[PDB]
Amino acid sequence: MRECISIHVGQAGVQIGNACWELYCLEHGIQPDGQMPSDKTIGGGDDSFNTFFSETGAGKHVPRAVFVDLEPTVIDEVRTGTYRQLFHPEQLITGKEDAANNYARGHYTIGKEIIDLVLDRIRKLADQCTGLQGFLVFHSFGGGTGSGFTSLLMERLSVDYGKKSKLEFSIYPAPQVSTAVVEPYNSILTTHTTLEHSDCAFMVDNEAIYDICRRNLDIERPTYTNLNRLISQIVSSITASLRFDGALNVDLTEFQTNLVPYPRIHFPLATYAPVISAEKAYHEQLSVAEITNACFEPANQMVKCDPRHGKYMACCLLYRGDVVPKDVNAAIATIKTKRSIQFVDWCPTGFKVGINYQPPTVVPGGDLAKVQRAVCMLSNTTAIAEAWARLDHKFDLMYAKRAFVHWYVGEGMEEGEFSEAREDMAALEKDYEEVGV
Amino acid sequence: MREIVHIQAGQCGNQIGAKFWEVISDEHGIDPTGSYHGDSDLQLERINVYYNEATGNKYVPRAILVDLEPGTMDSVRSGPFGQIFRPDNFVFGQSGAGNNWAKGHYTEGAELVDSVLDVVRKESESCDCLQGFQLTHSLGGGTGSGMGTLLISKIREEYPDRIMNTFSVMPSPKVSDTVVEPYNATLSVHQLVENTDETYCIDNEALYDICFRTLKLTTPTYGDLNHLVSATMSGVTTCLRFPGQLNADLRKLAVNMVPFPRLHFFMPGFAPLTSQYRALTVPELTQQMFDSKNMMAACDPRHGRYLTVAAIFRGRMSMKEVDEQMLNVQNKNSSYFVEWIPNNVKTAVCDIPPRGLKMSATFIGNSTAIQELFKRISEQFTAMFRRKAFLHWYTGEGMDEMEFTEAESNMNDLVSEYQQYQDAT
Amino acid sequence: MYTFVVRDENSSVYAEVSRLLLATGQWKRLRKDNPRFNLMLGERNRLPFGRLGHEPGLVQLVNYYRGADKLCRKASLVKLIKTSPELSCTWFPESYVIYPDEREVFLAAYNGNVWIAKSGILISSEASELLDVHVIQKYLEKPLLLEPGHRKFDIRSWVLVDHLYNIYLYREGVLRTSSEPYNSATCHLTNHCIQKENYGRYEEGNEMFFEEFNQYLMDALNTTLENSILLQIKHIIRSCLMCIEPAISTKHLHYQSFQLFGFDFMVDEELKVWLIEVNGAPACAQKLYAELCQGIVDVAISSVFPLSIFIKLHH
Amino acid sequence: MEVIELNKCTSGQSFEVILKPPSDPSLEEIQKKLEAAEERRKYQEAELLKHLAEKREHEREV
Ligand SMILES: Nc1nc2c(ncn2[C@@H]2O[C@H](COP(=O)(O)OP(=O)(O)OP(=O)(O)O)[C@@H](O)[C@H]2O)c(=O)[nH]1
Ligand SMILES: Nc1ncnc2c1ncn2[C@@H]1O[C@H](COP(=O)(O)OP(=O)(O)CP(=O)(O)O)[C@@H](O)[C@H]1O
Ligand SMILES: Nc1nc2c(ncn2[C@@H]2O[C@H](COP(=O)(O)OP(=O)(O)O)[C@@H](O)[C@H]2O)c(=O)[nH]1
Ligand SMILES: [Ca+2]
Ligand SMILES: [Ca+2]
Ligand SMILES: [Ca+2]
Ligand SMILES: [Mg+2]
Ligand SMILES: [Mg+2]
Ligand SMILES: [Mg+2]
Repeated sequence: MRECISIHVGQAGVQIGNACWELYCLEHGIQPDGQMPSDKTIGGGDDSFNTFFSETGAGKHVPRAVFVDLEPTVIDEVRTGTYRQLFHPEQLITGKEDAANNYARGHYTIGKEIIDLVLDRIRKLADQCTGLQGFLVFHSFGGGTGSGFTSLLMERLSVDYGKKSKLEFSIYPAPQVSTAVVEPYNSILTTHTTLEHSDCAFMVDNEAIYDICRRNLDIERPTYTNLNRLISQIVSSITASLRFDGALNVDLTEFQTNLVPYPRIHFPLATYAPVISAEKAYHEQLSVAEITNACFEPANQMVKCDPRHGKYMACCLLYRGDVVPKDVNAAIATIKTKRSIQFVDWCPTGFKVGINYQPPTVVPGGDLAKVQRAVCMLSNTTAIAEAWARLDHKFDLMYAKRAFVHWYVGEGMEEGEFSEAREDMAALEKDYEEVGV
Repeated sequence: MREIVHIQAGQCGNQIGAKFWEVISDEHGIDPTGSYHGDSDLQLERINVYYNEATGNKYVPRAILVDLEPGTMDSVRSGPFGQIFRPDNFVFGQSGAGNNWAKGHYTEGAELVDSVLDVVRKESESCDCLQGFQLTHSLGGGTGSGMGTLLISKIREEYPDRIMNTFSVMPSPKVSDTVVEPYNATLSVHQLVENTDETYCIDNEALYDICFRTLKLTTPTYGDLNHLVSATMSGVTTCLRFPGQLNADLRKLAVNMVPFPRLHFFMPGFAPLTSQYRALTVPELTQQMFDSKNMMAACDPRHGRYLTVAAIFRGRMSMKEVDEQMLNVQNKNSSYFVEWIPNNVKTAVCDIPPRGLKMSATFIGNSTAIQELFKRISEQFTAMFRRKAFLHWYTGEGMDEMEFTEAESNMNDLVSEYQQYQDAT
Repeated sequence: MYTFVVRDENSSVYAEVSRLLLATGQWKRLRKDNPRFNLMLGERNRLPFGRLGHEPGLVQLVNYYRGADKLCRKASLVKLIKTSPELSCTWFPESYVIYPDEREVFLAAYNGNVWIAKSGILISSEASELLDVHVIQKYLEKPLLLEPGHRKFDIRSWVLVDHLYNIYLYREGVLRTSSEPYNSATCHLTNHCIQKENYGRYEEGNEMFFEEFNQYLMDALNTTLENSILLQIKHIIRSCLMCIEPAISTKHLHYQSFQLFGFDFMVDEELKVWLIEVNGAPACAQKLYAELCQGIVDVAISSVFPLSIFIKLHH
Repeated sequence: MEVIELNKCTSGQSFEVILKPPSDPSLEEIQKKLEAAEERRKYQEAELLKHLAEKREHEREV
């Protein structure tokens, strides 16, 4: 067994981290006090769930998690939350004043004063690991801490854990829930500085999750609680192979091997189905073919884009529930003849499939209905570059006038880092177009 | 970022600052004696932003009252909420400033400024995480204008990493005390351009027009004008005083509203305008909130473009309908929002409405049309300065004509800077 | 009040559409770079489809189908017909893609033997002169020749596909005729540019419309335009668009697309219709601009943003 | 259409379906960047205090 350490940075990362670990506890049968009766090896063990949980002498199962936020309000709710006993104080790190939606303030000014503390608290967990795989970093693009402090942390992790893998779960900025005008700036800056240090990054556009909640859950004005419960379902589908017995994506390295043929293009598109409202009295349970076909509808993707006008480099189907290989192949055969699925000439046109018989777990009192079978498709398509174009275009509009730039220079940053980061994004868009056309 | 230190200087600053504390003390369930008698924990969740907690669980405003004569401050101490203020935070002189920027900034105010900074320091030392300072003052007088900007400069020297915010009342011949007001205002604007992060331009011309044209007040008094100011001050600070995600602290507000450091002068707006029993609909709030007749600065928004906008809806309403109506204004009037700042309109919602109203909306706009205000002051300034009229009041306090020429040039530069981004594409 | 932007100043068709939209008092034109638009009359090259449908509170529509170039490019059309099982093909001339591929396959068919190469055109009987990206297509050596004149022609049909992928064929077509008699060994290329440079003898501007051409087929051949030609045209239009429908449809997309196409057909002496090419940004006939551009607003624009001359090709 | 590498267990199973074959900076360098930006802050703050100090001198001369 090899351990994984989760790192939650900023408000978005922390609150999403809370939803995930809550979902992890329900799936593994861990109670809010960290006690799991199902575990018979009291005080230790090398089971599959031990990748995300350590065990104490009293039988408490403690997440291998570190929460970080440059201000205390959000993490304080974890200190007094339902799962307060789950964590111990050393895992929760808070400052007093935040980055004010300013990348330079989270990376240079305030980040320099707390980076050593966080690395030290991460070193505490790494010492409890017989064989650490790497890290799962949760953060936003638009926040000053999520963008600024994450880039600095990812730089230092490559120094202290050069052989370990690092996966991201990134929240892409959407004006419908946005809190700052300069989020395009922070997104480009943190992507440029974190690119070479990230092995595989799963982007989640708040726009897509917002509309999925409105369309498929009948929520007029979705809240962060609505968005995060749905995001945690996708994150759980992606990490279930690390927490349960299986043979597909059993360690963080397989994610890079199965989904990332070229390092810079490490942004797989995630698509999830079915999303059913719990308020709905009854719902006709969808078949294997129906949910697999839904993986090719843009309305179910984590980023709104058109994979038909790009090319695939890899595809992974992750089923949970009553699914057998026979139904999957019959669904893939039907879909090949209808959908427009183009692979790059230097990749096999195929799918890696993983099935876990335990159906998806829904938080009681949530908005998602229980389903007998669900799927999450991870496909590395060049169409996701549409999100980089949207982001870079907004960056170009503001930076041409140097709007808000003085806020970053005032924190010690140089204007040159803006154009340096934008030029790296211009190359990234070019890499996608070479592969996709 | 939790504590804000309030400062009110001069006649206008203290009469307006006093009404501000009366309004928000009612919204936070604090009585004139500082005791809490509210019915919602949302009132006390962010009470430490503007109040200190005393011994017997009393709440003392974190406010400092400044003036060069005791006249107005004695009226505050005798006012309804006068007992709530910390007695030691009353710092006042005797000689007065005679509506003279020089007296407040260089002579009379210099004698008193160190005493004020001692009270500021005493209040800042007990702050867990000081956001910065907010100042209420006029620009047309002497104390609030001259000593006010002196305080801002000396506070920035001692707290250069804190946010400086002001509510600045702009003079107008319609509500004018002396003819030297354009002098005092031009000199102060230059100071504000350099040493503040956020300035709400409250124009006495607009307040009078609103009282006369809209509220049908034949003879508006300063009390009638201050009802509009108190209501606007409550709205623009709602996001600071109640739990929320958008513009919840002074620095994040500055990052969202100030694309260029010198262009930090905001046009406030409020709806509905009061001096009624029918509650307004969300479409009505949005239309009036953006109407020129609701702007507290006498500028036509259609003559300029919006760099950034902050909107605050208060009360119990459909947050979906709020999102819809806000998108409607932007999509129907896209030309008046600069296209080179995407998504420059941010909206917040608070469930607690102000007193007397079930629904309210507050507008905070950074429009290039604010240049019309500075143009107006500059024309009044130059009309007298081309003949050196009334300058002896200032040269007698040690000032040189060169300092006036510099202030005139600096404000004309500010006007040109606003015009740059009004035609920028 | 709806909003739209214009990003193709050279579009004679949509210059009239934007003129008609403003004339209704319910459409406001924004700056070309204003993102808060309902309709986009986009450019021909590098249209930013990825930035569409991301404006909350704005139903956005664009006058181009992303991916339609597969049908409106010479080499792409050949590749599409040969590789698509639903097209396999009796109505498309035998063609081959040649780079300066299927060259050895083109010579196998070479062993009537007159061809044509295009992408500057070259018609030759010997293949060596042709080879000395392009597509080599079989030249129709026996075209239907109009009389009096003994001359060549081609038919242009305008097709409108709306956001629901309804296929609308404009009633009025046009025959871009040659004014010179066809010689087997200017009379071969019926382009309006090549003919305008004996022009305008039989019909005005070498443009014969359907009323005159239908009367000719009745008097000269004892048949109608509908039966002899139009049935094959509607079949070809439907087959081409229904083939690419799964790849370009915006049915479940965050933005909607429509597009006006220009199909160019050739008729042989046996009254058989052949497809020549499909144009993605076509122009209209002068006397037909008014009726067609109004039909675009009613069927493609006003259907999405509310305020017959078409034949609906049902699926 | 081939199905390969079928692994089964009690929790589930996995496999691969093919439809067609194919045709860092050091800690020192980081600390330099962080401290180089910190010095640009101190410089800008010192230029401000220098500017404010010149204003204090003007207040005396008046
Ligand atoms: N999905 C989701 N997005 C969030 C959540 N919280 C914040 N965001 C998004 O993240 C962006 C803002 O960044 P934050 O994470 O809130 O800021 P931060 O990391 O705390 O950094 P600071 O600027 O120092 O406060 C916006 O685009 C928000 O919409 C959340 O709980 N769930
Ligand atoms: N296989 C073929 N057989 C007979 N004639 C042909 C032919 N291919 C082309 N032609 C003739 O050459 C002319 C030009 O062909 P083509 O349409 O490919 O060029 P083009 O695209 O520049 C004109 P447009 O864009 O208006 O259709 C046609 O009108 C036709 O008369
Ligand atoms: N709105 C408002 N404006 C005032 C009030 N008192 C004075 N002013 C304005 O402020 C200017 C005079 O400044 P004032 O505050 O009286 O001088 P100071 O005491 O030396 O600061 C004039 O332009 C007045 O119109 C008031 O109570 N309300
Ligand atoms: Ca165990
Ligand atoms: Ca004295
Ligand atoms: Ca002292
Ligand atoms: Mg935060
Ligand atoms: Mg006075
Ligand atoms: Mg053509």
